[PDB]
Amino acid sequence: MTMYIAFILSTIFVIGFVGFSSKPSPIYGGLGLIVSGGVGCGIVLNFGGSFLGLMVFLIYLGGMLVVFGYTTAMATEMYPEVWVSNKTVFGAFVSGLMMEFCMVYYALKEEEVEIIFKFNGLGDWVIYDTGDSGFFSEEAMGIAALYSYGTWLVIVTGWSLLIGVVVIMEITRGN
Amino acid sequence: MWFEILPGIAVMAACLFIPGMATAHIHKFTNGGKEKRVAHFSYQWNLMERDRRISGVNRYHVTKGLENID
Amino acid sequence: PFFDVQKRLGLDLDRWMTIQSAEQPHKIPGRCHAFEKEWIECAHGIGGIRAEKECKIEFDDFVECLLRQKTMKRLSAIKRQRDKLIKEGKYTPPPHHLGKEDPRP
Amino acid sequence: MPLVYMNIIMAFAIALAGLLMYRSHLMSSLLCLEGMMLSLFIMSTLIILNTHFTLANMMPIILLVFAACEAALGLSLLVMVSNTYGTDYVQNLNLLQC
Amino acid sequence: MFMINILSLIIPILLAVAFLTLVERKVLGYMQLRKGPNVVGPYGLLQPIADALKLFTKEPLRPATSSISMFIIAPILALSLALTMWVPLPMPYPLINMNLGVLFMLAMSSLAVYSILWSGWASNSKYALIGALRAVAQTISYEVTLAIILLSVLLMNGSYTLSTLITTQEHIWMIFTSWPLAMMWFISTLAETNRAPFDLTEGESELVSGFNVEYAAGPFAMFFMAEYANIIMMNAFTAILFLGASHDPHTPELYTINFVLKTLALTITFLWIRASYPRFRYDQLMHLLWKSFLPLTLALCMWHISLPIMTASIPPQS
Amino acid sequence: GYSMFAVGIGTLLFGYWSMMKWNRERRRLQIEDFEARIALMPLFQAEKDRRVLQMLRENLEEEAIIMKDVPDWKVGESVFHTTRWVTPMMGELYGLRTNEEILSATYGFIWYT
Amino acid sequence: PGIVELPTLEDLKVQEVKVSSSVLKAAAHHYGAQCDKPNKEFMLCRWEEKDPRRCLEEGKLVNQCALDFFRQIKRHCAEPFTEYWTCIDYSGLQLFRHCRKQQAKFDECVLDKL
Amino acid sequence: MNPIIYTTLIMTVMSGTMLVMISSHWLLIWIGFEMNLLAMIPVLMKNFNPRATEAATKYFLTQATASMMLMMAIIINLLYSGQWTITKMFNPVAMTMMTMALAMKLGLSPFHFWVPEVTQGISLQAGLLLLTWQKLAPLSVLCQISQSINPNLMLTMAMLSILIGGWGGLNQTQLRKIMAYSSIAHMGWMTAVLPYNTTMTILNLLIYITMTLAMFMLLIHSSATTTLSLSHTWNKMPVITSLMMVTLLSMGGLPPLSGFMPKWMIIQEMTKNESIIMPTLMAMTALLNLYFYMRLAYSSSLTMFPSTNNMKMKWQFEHTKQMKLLPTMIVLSTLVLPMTPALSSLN
Amino acid sequence: AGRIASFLKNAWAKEPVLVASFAIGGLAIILPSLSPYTNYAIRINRATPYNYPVPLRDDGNMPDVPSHPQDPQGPSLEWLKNL
Amino acid sequence: MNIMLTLLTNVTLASLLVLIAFWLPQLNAYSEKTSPYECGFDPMGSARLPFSMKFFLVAITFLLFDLEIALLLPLPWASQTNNLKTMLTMALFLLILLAASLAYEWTQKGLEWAE
Ligand SMILES: CCCCCCCCCCCCCCCCC[C@@H](O)O[C@H](CO[C@H](O)CCCCCCCCCCCCCCC)COP(=O)(O)OCC[N+](C)(C)C
Ligand SMILES: CCCCCCCCCCCCCCCCC[C@@H](O)O[C@H](CO[C@H](O)CCCCCCCCCCCCCCC)COP(=O)(O)OCC[N+](C)(C)C
Ligand SMILES: CCCCCCCCCCCCCCCCC[C@@H](O)O[C@H](CO[C@H](O)CCCCCCCCCCCCCCC)COP(=O)(O)OCC[N+](C)(C)C
Ligand SMILES: CCCCCCCC/C=C\CCCCCCCC(=O)O[C@H](COC(=O)CCCCCCC/C=C/CCCCCCCC)COP(=O)(O)OCCN
Ligand SMILES: CCCCCCCC/C=C\CCCCCCCC(=O)O[C@H](COC(=O)CCCCCCC/C=C/CCCCCCCC)COP(=O)(O)OCCN
Repeated sequence: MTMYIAFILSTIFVIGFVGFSSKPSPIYGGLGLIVSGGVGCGIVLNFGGSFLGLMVFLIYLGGMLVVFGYTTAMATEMYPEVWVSNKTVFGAFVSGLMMEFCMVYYALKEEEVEIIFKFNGLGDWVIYDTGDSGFFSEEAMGIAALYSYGTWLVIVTGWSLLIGVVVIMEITRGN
Repeated sequence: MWFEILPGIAVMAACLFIPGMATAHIHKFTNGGKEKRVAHFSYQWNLMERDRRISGVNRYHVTKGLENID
Repeated sequence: PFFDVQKRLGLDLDRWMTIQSAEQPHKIPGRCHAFEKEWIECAHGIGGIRAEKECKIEFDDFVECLLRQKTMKRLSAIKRQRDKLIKEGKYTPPPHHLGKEDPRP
Repeated sequence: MPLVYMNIIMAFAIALAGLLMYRSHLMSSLLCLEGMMLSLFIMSTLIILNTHFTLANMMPIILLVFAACEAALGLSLLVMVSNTYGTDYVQNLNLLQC
Repeated sequence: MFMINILSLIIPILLAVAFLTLVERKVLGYMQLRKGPNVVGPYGLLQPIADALKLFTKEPLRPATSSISMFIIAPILALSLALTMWVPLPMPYPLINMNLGVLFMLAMSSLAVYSILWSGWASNSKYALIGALRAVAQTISYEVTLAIILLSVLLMNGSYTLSTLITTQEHIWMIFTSWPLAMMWFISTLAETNRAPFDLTEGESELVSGFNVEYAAGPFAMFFMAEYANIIMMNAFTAILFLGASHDPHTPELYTINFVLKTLALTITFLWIRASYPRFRYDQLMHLLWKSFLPLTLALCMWHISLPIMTASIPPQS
Repeated sequence: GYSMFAVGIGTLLFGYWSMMKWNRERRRLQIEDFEARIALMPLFQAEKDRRVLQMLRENLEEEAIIMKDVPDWKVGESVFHTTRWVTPMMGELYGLRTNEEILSATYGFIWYT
Repeated sequence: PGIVELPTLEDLKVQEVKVSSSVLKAAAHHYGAQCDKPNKEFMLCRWEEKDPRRCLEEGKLVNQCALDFFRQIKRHCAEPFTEYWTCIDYSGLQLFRHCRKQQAKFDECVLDKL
Repeated sequence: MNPIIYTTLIMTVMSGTMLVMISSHWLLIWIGFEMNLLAMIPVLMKNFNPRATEAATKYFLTQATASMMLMMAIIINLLYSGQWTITKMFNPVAMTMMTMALAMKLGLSPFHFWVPEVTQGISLQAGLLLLTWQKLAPLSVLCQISQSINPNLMLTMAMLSILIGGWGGLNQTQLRKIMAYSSIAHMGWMTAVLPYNTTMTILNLLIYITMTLAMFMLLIHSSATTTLSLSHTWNKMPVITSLMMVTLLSMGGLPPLSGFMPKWMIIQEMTKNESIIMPTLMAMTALLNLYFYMRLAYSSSLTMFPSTNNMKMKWQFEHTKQMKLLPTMIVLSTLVLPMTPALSSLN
Repeated sequence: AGRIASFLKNAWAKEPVLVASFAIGGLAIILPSLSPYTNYAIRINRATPYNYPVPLRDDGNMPDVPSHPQDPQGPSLEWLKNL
Repeated sequence: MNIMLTLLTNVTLASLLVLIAFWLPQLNAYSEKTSPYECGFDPMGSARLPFSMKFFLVAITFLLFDLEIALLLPLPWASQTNNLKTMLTMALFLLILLAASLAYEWTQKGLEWAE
């Protein structure tokens, strides 16, 4: 397990997930989700998915911004909660951290199956492919191929987006 | 002045000159004086790795010409 | 339930993406293209019940190409035996596994 | 399975458990749902990149799209709930019983 | 040796920001029939040093109702992102060569907004909250149009690599091909950097000081440096994108000089614009971006998708 | 009124024509570069084959060296039922080697900027 | 499930081509015009057998033909070739466009000598 | 809501169901579910009615969670086998995610808590659509993975659905909650035979759809939403009360009415697989559904409840709007038992 | 001719941005189908050699396949060099 | 590796700057100096009260529109396909639907803020 970079980034990913999963003020939940989105971008970049990581990071920094806008208006509280300002939020945060730590310790020192199967470790570098060819990016062409190959996907996605705009208009009508 | 704004703009230009010029100078210095190689795709990286392996000194920029064919 | 309008009309709405052995752009192959090709050709028309039993060898090869669990176990065994031999000092790994190999093109 | 896969899967499990538990705010549960989409995106992207499934490189993008609409949908509902009660508390959604 | 390059990229940008503050005051003074700073040092050259020393030797205030952690984090994030903006820019050789430089810069620019959001929220002040919500509105107004503008202009480049832009514009400037987009792009940058007539998040005529009203001394200084560094970086990005200088592989100094001159011209253009127009309303900016810029941007995106196919002029890179 | 629109359209047309010429030339240059790569490929393929085979052979010889007295261990045993060639995993290649070249092989291209 | 056969280290020895990527890119067009037959033989075997172990001899022939090509260049004229591949090497992208004058000189020398 | 927008949303819901039912790719099936839910949410809120907003919110939350589990099952199945086709569904843990997500989408116990609330909070037409058309996609998905379904999980969920529907229906005076609990019981009946014969599942689904269409159309005709409101119908439309009583008898499963046809055949199937205790338990448990159908029959048709004076004015007016398919739905929901062998056309 | 002309004049007076946007969009939709250079673009895209051309095994009756790259047979890019 | 070093150096410089800002000057903080600023008078409520947002619908529309740039981004790479007509048709179709969504929300008064 060389430089532990992928493992460290995954651990930070889970830590941010625990952070926004304990349900504190939507402000800090958004902060934790931004952190997890950034580290997930890093994880994907380490595997060769530069466009997908940037795209996910780019998509999240926008949706979270809208959420920040909605939280200031409707999710506001006179006293907003942080991870140490409340008993149950701190309890959930500590429980998540300890579950992370115990699963990591058991899977690293031992080889135990949690739900599906077990693991050995030795780093994520082993699963690589040593593929040596190309004046292009395989990910770029795969993503690029949607227009040429995924005509049906483009059709259903565009219809879904237009329908979603209509749905938002109709739902927020009120009266 | 109206030409007394010029000293500040000149100081700005002097400060902004340093990044690019220093980057170019460091790229030449570190890669043997020939414009550090760009590897956007895996083929170029493989070329760099082959050059590093055949250089005999573990530096990719050290180039071996016709004097290695005996 | 499943109304196979694609097969009836010969349309191919979403069958191009179901497997990794099916006409990738620029002819880029999957990492386990051969194994999936063999598994699919083994079990083409015999049916699911017969496929699950008679083409199990090709499927096992395909899955172990996908996940490499057996290779990981073998490499871990090699590594642990080498480590226990080194800790008591009887292996002395060769220079080319220590970064001293005379490189070749 | 590498440790990265288990970390992503347990992140999804944590987000799902966070959604299935409500403290007071609907916005927090919406954030948990969006976190579940993020974890699914990361997991599928890693699986596709590892196996070099070229044509599947587009499915995470599609995934993100159908996150947004869903997320958008949720946000819309929230404002209506707020307009009825002045707060996004799930306690006020109790007019209908079993 | 990479640390020397990082420092050589960081320190000169901070000095250039410090002296851009001086240039702006002088440009505004002489455009308003006065002089500007000319007492502290010869021609006011020592004014930025005095301002920085006064700012960092003055006590910083901790608001009693503020959330201290996010309050401290926000200026650090703003300044660090402002400094990180510069690493993929080719001058003519980037510090970090990325296959996706435009996307990286766009995502990090998206990231920059939170510093303002968390500054407004963490201060626990009403005016700070108003400034933060104006920032939310501004970002919602500008990101979509800015992104499609980049996509449309880069359709003629062939990729998102910033070093390919020099090759694309080897014979002509991009502004001669997409001047209708450039105009909009220019305005979009004015919104992205919170500059007049879109200085709404820090509107002094209404919000006293906006999002950073509760900030003082060092944190305020860091916000101010982040603002001006972002100004310079966006003008450099505009110069590289639309005004392509020629590059000599044996003499990059000429390219560096020409690019710096163009960047300075665009920065002086912002300073000139600030002294010429009144300020918008934050709903008027949204209506301008959505009802005027968005339709033209979509039409020009369609046009720039179709044009290389109609003329058989598709760029090389896959 | 009309004059400004006319000069704008004229500049747009001139820029379009110039970029059309330049982009066609750029496509030709890219084709030439691709042809050079294609002409060079077979040599690189041969060297890659020999390098992979050599590294596998050294790995096998050491694997024999370490595995002296393990009871039921077969030296060089495969994990696949099939007897056809399977591309090495790159964990099979640099497994018994130093960490620096493991990083170079795994993250060398990604981390190079 | 079976022992995987591997060639001995004596079977993998060959006279290597130890010129850098700049030299190869500078000589690539003439190398592909001259050494076409053994390279096509090797690549046809490579795509037909799908196994590197089957035709290492084709790779040995590839190296021998490439070495003969480079030896012929070295014996006939190396000054234009060196002036060409040095300029090719200077560029960070190794652009053919960067210097057509040295390429023209090299082409003239090879046309008038071979 | 504008009528054009309403028709567009209805067509989008139906297109989502069709995309689920025609796709061979798991991603496309998930996309169909997503688009179906997206277009369904506004339909539950045609009238503002903050109760309808609550119902839409609860429906959206449950369906979003079910979709999350669906996508995780698909991703895990892809991880353990590089397949995208709807097939044997190799991984078992991914299969349990599949089963839980599809059960939550169907409303199978113990993921049924939403159904009574969502049905009560919306109008009768929305409830009709929710309780008839929204069961097609999950059942179609289940019918293709039936060989890989663990019989234990599916059978215990079906038995729990039957028990909980029967028990919860006994306490209800609101007709929409009665319809929801009947829906839960019939979903349990359909899923109890799915691991053995999908033809019987399709048969039961068709019969259930006909009966529920007839009952919802009768409830729309006599604009009643509670038991006491329906007790006034005899003084205005006795024919509606008689037809509703016969339809309730058919739903109870009494022969020779057509509601007896599915259960019978389901039993007829499950004994062939040496299953005796479960069919007996399900048959004995359906008597709760029969009891709370007969209570409604007593309150609505077999006895005359007191009326009001203003009802006299209602005597002078007709039902202007017409349901064309109502007579056919009634006849199919009652008198089609002698045509039982026609189910051979289903497979 | 007399109604749409007045409507267009009023739209140009009131909403020039929308008129320009719709004109550009309509042109971008229509002209690509009416252009003789689209086929040239497709041919240029096809002519780019991204991957290795694997040689075909000679059976003895392939007159249209060259034996050498410089042989007269095979596709020609002389249409591209003068474009 | 180089990008991580760059980020670490930038964050370290910012943190050193804030540390110098908070530890160099003399601090005299009392109750009234650290109070919130509302132009000279004491604030009535708290800044943590609900703040009505009049562009929520435009915010949701921005959420939906930001996921079409994601779709639109791989267009430079999609322009290199051999099926140029199909790619052009699909790109134009997607942009036409985006424009139709914008037009529909415009005509339905969705771009106007709440009063
Ligand atoms: C209570 C009565 C219920 C009646 C239901 C509605 C009555 C009207 C009939 C509706 C017509 C729709 C289908 C008929 C023509 C369409 C042709 C084609 O689409 O159908 C073919 C086959 O036709 C239909 O499958 C059967 C239609 C017959 C419906 C009547 C059966 C009712 C059950 C018996 C009770 C007695 C009813 C008496 C009615 C008066 C397709 O075969 P296939 O794609 O391979 O099967 C898909 C299912 N898989 C997944 C198992 C493979
Ligand atoms: C720009 C980026 C690059 C910068 C590079 C340098 C990094 C700078 C680091 C930032 C801090 C520098 C600020 C300059 C003054 C330091 C302030 C502090 O450290 O001094 C005192 C530290 O003294 C404390 O009382 C601690 C004393 C003992 C407690 C633990 C120390 C144990 C260390 C062992 C010392 C033994 C001898 C060491 C030498 C061999 C705190 O005094 P305090 O009143 O709070 O705050 C007001 C300070 N005033 C007076 C200047 C206005
Ligand atoms: C039976 C009634 C039909 C009409 C009902 C419409 C409702 C269904 C929605 C649309 C159904 C039509 C099916 C089209 C699927 C696309 C696949 C097929 O058409 O072929 C493609 C052809 O696509 C063409 O672009 C034409 C289809 C594009 C249609 C334009 C817009 C249609 C949208 C209309 C309905 C959508 C919702 C409403 C929108 C307002 C691929 O061509 P090609 O590139 O050779 O092959 C690529 C694969 N390679 C690379 C291996 C070679
Ligand atoms: C032959 C085929 C060609 C294909 C088509 C190409 C032809 C296109 C012809 C038209 C192009 C014009 C588009 C240019 C940008 C659009 C401008 C616009 O329409 O917006 C203005 C608004 O513009 C502004 O208000 C700008 C305000 C901010 C001003 C800031 C300073 C002014 C500019 C300074 C110089 C800018 C320099 C630009 C280039 C810089 C270098 C990159 C209209 O707004 P309103 O009048 O309010 O209408 C709405 C109510 N009905
Ligand atoms: C299917 C074709 C697609 C290709 C073109 C599309 C490209 C992108 C353009 C569409 C973007 C969205 C357009 C949204 C349109 C909504 C218009 C609207 O509702 O606004 C009206 C006003 O708009 C109008 O005036 C009606 C439409 C005006 C004309 C629109 C175009 C008509 C045809 C022009 C082009 C014809 C063909 C080109 C010929 C050009 C000559 C060479 C109300 O104004 P308010 O701002 O709400 O308030 C004002 C009062 N306070």
